[PDB]
Amino acid sequence: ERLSGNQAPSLYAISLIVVFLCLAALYESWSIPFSVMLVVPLGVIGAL
Amino acid sequence: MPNFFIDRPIFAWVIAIIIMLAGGLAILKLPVAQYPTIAPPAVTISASYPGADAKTVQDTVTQVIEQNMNGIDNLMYMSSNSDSTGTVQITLTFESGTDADIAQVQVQNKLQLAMPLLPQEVQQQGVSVEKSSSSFLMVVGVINTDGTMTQEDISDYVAANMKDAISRTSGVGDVQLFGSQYAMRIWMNPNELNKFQLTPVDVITAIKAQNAQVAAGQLGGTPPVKGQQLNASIIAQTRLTSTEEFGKILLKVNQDGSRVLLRDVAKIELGGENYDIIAEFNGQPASGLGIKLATGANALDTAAAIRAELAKMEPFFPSGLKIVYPYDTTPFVKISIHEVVKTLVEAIILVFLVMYLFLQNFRATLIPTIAVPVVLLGTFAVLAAFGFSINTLTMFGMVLAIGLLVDDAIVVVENVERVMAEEGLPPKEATRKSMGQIQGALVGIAMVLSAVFVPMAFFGGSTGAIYRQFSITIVSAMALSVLVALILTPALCATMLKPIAKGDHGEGKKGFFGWFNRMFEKSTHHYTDSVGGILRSTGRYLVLYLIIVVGMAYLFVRLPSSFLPDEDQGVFMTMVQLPAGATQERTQKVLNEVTHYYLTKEKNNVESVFAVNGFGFAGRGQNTGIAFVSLKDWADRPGEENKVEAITMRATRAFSQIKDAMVFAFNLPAIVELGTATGFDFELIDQAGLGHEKLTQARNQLLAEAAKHPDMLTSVRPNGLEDTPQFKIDIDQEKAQALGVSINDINTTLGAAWGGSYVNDFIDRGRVKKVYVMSEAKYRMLPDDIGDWYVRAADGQMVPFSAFSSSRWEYGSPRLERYNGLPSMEILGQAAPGKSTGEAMELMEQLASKLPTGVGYDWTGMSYQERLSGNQAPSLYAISLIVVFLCLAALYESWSIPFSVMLVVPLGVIGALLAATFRGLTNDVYFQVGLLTTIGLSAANAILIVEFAKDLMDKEGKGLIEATLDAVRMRLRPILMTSLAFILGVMPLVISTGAGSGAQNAVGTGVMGGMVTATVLAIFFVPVFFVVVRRRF
Amino acid sequence: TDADIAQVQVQNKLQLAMPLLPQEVQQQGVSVEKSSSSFLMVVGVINTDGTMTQEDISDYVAANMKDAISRTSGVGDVQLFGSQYAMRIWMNPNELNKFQLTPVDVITAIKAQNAQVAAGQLGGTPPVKGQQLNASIIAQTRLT
Amino acid sequence: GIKLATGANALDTAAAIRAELAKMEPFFPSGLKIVYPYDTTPFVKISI
Amino acid sequence: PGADAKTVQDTVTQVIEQNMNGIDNLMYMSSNSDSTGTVQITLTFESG
Amino acid sequence: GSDLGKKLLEAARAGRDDEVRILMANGADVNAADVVGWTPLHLAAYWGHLEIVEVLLKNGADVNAYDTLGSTPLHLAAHFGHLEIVEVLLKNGADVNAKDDNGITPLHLAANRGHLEIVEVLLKYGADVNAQDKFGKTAFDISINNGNEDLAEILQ
Ligand SMILES: CCCCCCCCCCCCO[C@@H]1O[C@H](CO)[C@@H](O[C@H]2O[C@H](CO)[C@@H](O)[C@H](O)[C@H]2O)[C@H](O)[C@H]1O
Ligand SMILES: CN(C)c1ccc(O)c2c1C[C@H]1C[C@H]3[C@H](N(C)C)C(O)=C(C(N)=O)C(=O)[C@@]3(O)C(O)=C1C2=O
Repeated sequence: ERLSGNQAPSLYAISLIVVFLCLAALYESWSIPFSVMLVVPLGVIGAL
Repeated sequence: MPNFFIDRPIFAWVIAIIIMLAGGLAILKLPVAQYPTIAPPAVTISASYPGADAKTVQDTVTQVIEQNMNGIDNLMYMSSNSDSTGTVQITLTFESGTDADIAQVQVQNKLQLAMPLLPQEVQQQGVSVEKSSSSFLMVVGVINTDGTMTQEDISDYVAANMKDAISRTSGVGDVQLFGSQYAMRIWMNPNELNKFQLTPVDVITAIKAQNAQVAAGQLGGTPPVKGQQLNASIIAQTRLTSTEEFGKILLKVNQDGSRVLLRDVAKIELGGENYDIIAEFNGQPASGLGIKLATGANALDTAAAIRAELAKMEPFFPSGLKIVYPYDTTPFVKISIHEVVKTLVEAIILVFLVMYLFLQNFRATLIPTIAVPVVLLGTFAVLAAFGFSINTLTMFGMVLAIGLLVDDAIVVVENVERVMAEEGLPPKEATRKSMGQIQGALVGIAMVLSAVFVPMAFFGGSTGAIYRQFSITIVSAMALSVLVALILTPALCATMLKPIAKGDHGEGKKGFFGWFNRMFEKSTHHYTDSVGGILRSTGRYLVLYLIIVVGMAYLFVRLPSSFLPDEDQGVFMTMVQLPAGATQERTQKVLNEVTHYYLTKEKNNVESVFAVNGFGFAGRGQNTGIAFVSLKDWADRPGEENKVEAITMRATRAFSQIKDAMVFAFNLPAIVELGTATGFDFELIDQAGLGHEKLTQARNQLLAEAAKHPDMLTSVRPNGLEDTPQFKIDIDQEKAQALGVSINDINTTLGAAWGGSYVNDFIDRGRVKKVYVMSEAKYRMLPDDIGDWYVRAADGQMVPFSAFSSSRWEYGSPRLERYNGLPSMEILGQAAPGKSTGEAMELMEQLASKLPTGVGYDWTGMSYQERLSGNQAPSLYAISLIVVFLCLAALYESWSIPFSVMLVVPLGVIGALLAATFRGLTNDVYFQVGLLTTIGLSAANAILIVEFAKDLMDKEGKGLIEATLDAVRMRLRPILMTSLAFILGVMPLVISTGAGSGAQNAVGTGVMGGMVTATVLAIFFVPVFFVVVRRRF
Repeated sequence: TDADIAQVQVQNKLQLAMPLLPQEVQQQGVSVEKSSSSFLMVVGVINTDGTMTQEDISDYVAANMKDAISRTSGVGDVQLFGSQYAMRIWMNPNELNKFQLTPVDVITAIKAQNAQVAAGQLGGTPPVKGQQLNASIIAQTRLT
Repeated sequence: GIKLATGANALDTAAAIRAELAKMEPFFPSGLKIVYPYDTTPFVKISI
Repeated sequence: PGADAKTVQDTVTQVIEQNMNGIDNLMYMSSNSDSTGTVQITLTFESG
Repeated sequence: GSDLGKKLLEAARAGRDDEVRILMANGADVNAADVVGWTPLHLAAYWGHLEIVEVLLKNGADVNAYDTLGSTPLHLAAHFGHLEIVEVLLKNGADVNAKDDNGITPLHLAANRGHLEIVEVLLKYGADVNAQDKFGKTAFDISINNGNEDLAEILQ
């Protein structure tokens, strides 16, 4: 349980970074990617 | 792919960022050690037989174990020593790549099943089965400075209050105590014993009865009678805990009712389990811990964690106790990491300067500065994924690869700049055109470097394990290098480079860069004029080439070979060997001299002398010892005179005087396995019923013959011990039976008194420890003492040992050796100067063929790993050669044009040899890997010349000479740029002194010699190769 | 199944039984092997000068050849077609009775008089000061 | 009589056995000779 | 057999435990020593 | 002890004849003894180096030197079956009946190892057939205990 909790922030951070990079690469842009990532709190707040 | 990413710089960045994150992560988690595992897995079996002579050990323990070492997988060979300290070690060595854990459990399990055949007292001591390792992370010394503790006191303190905490520390894999925990020592007095008609047998019996754990049971245990209210354990007799209690042990009640206690017939004290080693640290009593690094652990973190644990023990130390660090590899390893990081960084800085000097704009300058770190990071990620560590070999692997990495960066950027200046194309279009020109050659180069280095991963044994470290590191770097060159650098060129006006070669600029450009433009014309003249006269250059090839062979054959350079590691060793039979006190005198020398004559260099009396490498005993010297930090030892090699030389000369003793100092080998030297390792074997004496005669015969060939063999010597006087005592069975004296009483009385006997265990402050009985010293020193020991006959009369025994002097072996289960004698030697170990081995076999009937031989160790994995090198570089040719043929779509590239090989090798020869270095591992990278880079330079030339002929219809001159004109600048940056970058290594400079010199010298001649020669010879090869076909 | 691990697992349980076995069984050596049940090959040994009996050849093979073959990687089990030599004491009940002895006395005497004794050293550590002699004491050794 | 260890290669093991016997032959007592009454190995090599 | 908890801990449990160092991937170790003289030492390893 | 004495003990032990020759020319102490009382002659006797035995005797070696347990070079040569060395020693005045500390004689030792020729030589030179060691044993007692019939017959 302690381990699970301790690594979770790392998990989220690297996951978001990877998602962002994949978008940048796919859409040859930094802006399109930043535009969609801003959506993430919109979903996270509902989950919470 | 370059086209793809020129239009997709963000995708290219994303790939680059992913690579950097992976490498950054790898850098954080990569294990660090001085060296990776190199030696084949070995398992050692160790047993102790208190008071046993070598033949007893061998014939009641060693042979029995050896006969059960069957049905174990991947065994190469097995060897053993049995000696008169009562010790046996059997070493089993497994094929490289064997799982060491499996090897060790298979061995332990065959042993477990032989235990019931071993003597009781050997089963009592236990028989240890362990993985072998000769390398320590560090040695922690523990001393007492106020004269209040003996080495025994200290060893027990360490054992009770330090060892376990160190073993539990993060990263340590194993800890050896330099001494033992206390034992309860009962030192018997034969006069007292006889006074009360007692013997050691009565003492052993009484101890076993009055120092014991006795099982009782329970009150109200199940099944109970119903209605029982109480259930409680019964505690009965439990072990003794103190010397006082051992003293009060009851041996006898006299008729007058008075009592004989153990303290009436013996001195009782906490002492050591053994007294063969006397350890001193600058003359003070010492113990210590020998610490090894756990698998996959980080050396620097572990050393740090160890020091932190020690620090938190310090408050509880008794007075005078002090921690000391006579050996720690970590500071040396720190230096290597700082030096390699320094080398890579200033290489990048040099590339920066060279790029600006020639290209004269910061944007071009930035591209290599980004590409190269991306390549390095990715390489770390790949190494990590491969399971490699950051070590001396892998670190220098990346240094040896710097030229190759920089070249890909410079070549891509320089070609875009040329195309812009020569055609006026805008950056994007220029970059596309430029990659169109070098694309295939960049891949071809990656393939050729692969074909050069990969086969080197396939050498067998230990030297193979070393080569593999360089091979995989360099090939990985090359792989990343060409990926970044096809993906990131084109994207960066197309998006970061400013346009250049057609015809603008900067000659209109002012000041230095203005003067540099016109100077270099003129130099290029001069250069191409010479090439034009050279190509009018190629005949003489074929002659010159053959002269180089001949000279390369000449220099190659005379360069002495070695493995790895010695280093000033801040420590070295002094061997102290007294004549056979010399006592411990005599050996101590000589160690006292040795220590007094170092702390006097080398006052400004030496921190400490750790003197170990009683310890040797090829045989222990009272007559041998070692002095382990630790130096002050390199910073306080300025100059070659205060470095290890010089200190050692002075020491050995100084000690050559010492009276009746061989005393000499030596530096430590880089590894220690690998045997360095020229070195061969030969085993003479008894194949029939011959016996120790006939084997010795045959050995002497072999040694005398070897000595008659100083031309071929030098220092052919036994590795073991010579026979010595021993005291043979015969028990007369008849007289013993007539007197009613049992043989068992006789033999335990003798063995217990004169040899010591492990009785049972006691509990000393919560820790279980051994109880030993043995005679007090003054009653077991000389033959006349034998008669002072009495045995009780059945009728109660005390019978002196002299009544039923007789004695004589004879000779016997203090150390018996076996090899693959047969009696053996190891012989060491080396090839004489100029001779190959192969030649020396052939002679040894020849001489061996003329020895008496029944005498055989074998090769072991470093020599075993020559008789196989040395008959393997030529076929590997044949494969390399063929694969390189096949790649070039595919690159050039020609069976012949490849030769014009391959011909470059000697041009760099000659310079490497000249430089190594001149500086007095050797043909070692770093030299050899350097040859390969120097060859690789010159091949890459040639590949692009030939490529440009061939395409001019194919696509622009140009003539052979016309195409060659144009090709060589375009390639001059990138070739000089790479060589300049690299040669400058590897220069600090060449001049380096101090820690790690042995390795640094080996890397630098050859690379710098080779790159100079490769560059200077190929810019003239490659045009020649291409022209003569093209003409001929 | 990994035969290495199977063998390790079998032996781990065997060592729990080992101490419960008769002493004479433990001393013969109990063995754990991982091999095929059928013979790979048979290596025969003969004497073409007829100068060695069946018994002699068998001892030669057991004593000079079998151990190294048994250690060879891939050799799962080796059966000797014959027997190594032993010191054979062939008792005579009539003579034993004549001297009022039994096989128990014979066994005891053999253990007492065919013994290999650990006897320590002259000048052994820890020694008195000024000791000049150091030498192994050699007592009884195995008969031959 | 030699049995093959579980999973071990029959031809390699036979080769190692012959190599080892070769090391012993030169020290045989006079008249001692190795004979090869039964080998399952040759057929494997030959049939292949 | 017959040993109390402390005796078996000093003569057995601690003896085994101080030899349980430098084993790969060990996460933690727990033991108990009891009045029937029985010892159990459990070593738990990293998840892979 | 001396420097050259040590070298001589070693050379005699090793049977390096030529070194012994040189050492003899330089006055290396033929009477040097190691810590158990063995002289170069003891050593050469023990290890069967005949030519060195003869050289050593030409150079004034004490033919009847005894070690710290009373054993002479003849004890050694007789014990280890060196027939020619036994003969040379006897020719040069070796005490054919020397008793070590155990009361053991050269004859006892040669009998025990069943050296028949050596036993005959020792008898020829007056070896006392009836000499008893500390346990009352004779060469004859030893031969019948060993079950050596040829030997027993020689000793009558
Ligand atoms: C970056 C490293 C720079 C290092 C520069 C140091 C100097 C190196 C000199 C390289 C050798 C070039 O030497 C070159 O030789 C050829 C002959 O072979 C000369 O050529 C001349 O002689 C030949 C032969 O008689 C004639 O056929 C030719 O027509 C004539 O011009 C060139 O004029 C000269 O330039
Ligand atoms: C060889 N070595 C590094 C050292 C250095 C300094 C030392 O002070 C010592 C050693 C070896 C160790 C080995 C240990 C051993 N053991 C770990 C308890 C051991 O089995 C013996 C033995 N003779 O049986 C020792 O000599 C020994 O007790 C000993 O006294 C040592 C010792 O004192």
